[PDB]
Amino acid sequence: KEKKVFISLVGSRGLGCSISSGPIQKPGIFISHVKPGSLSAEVGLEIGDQIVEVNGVDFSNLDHKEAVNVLKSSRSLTISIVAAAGRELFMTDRERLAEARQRELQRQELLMQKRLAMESNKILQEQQEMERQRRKEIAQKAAEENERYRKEMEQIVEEEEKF
Amino acid sequence: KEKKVFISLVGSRGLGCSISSGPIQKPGIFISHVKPGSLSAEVGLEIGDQIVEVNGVDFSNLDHKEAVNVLKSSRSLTISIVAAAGRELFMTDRERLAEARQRELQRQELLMQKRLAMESNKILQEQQEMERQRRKEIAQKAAEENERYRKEMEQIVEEEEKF
Amino acid sequence: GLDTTDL
Amino acid sequence: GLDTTDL
Repeated sequence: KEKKVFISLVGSRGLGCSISSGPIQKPGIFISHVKPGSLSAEVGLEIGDQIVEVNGVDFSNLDHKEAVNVLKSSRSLTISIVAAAGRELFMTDRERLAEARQRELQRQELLMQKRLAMESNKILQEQQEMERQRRKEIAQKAAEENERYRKEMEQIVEEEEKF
Repeated sequence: KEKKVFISLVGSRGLGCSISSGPIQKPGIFISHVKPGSLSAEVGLEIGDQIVEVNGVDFSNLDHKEAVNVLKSSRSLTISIVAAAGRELFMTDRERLAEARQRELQRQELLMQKRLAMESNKILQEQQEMERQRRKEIAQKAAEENERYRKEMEQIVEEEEKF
Repeated sequence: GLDTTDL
Repeated sequence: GLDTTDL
């Protein structure tokens, strides 16, 4: 899941980004700042990206000062990153809670939609059961009336057939 | 089914009724005329009544002249009758056909009433069969949607239960 | 017509 | 704050 990016002709103003050493819970070298319009911005580096290799130097367990030395060691930098690996290190508490709220709201919106759709279908099935029993009773009443009507007509036909 | 009637104090004007000898197809002594307000009318004798006995004399096979003699033989007449036994002998052709028409019309009125009541019930049962199948289909659709909704909610709950 | 007698 | 260097 690593991406490899290339920066050429690093000038005196430099990359236009900052690196920070991760804390104990999230160790590593992370991009903490990116200036708009900088070389790092033009090549797509973003705050929160983790740098895992630069110019063949492994950025795992590397201390801060050495990582800086490598990134200042050449005018051409090949930087391997895991994008957004440390994004939460540079998020405010409110931004992280807002994200958690939004994810919960999306699940809750679907749960409520399905709950009410299910309830409407329960009611609909109850209505079908009532109406089908009512119409079954109407049909059986009509059937037994017709059986009697047939016998009553046959009785009249017996009178009709007296000549 | 015989009725017995009593006429007393037969005057000179007499019974106020006439007897006729039945034809070959309907033999007997029959009352053919009754004057309104006469003694025969007051005691309920009616045109068409058959006289079967008078003062103990059997009026079966009795010729006309002898039946007249018996009915003129006493001032007190005990007349046994079968009411309306010969009514058709004194009915016009149109009266008899009108009666036959009326009896047929009564049967036909009932036959038509039952025919249409039966037909309405046939249609009603067909309507019940259509509607109960339609609502069965509505119910089964709602049931299988709810089975899917349950599985979809359980899938969201799995995501909900990631803490 | 039938044989008839008025009484 | 984290140990940070601008490049």
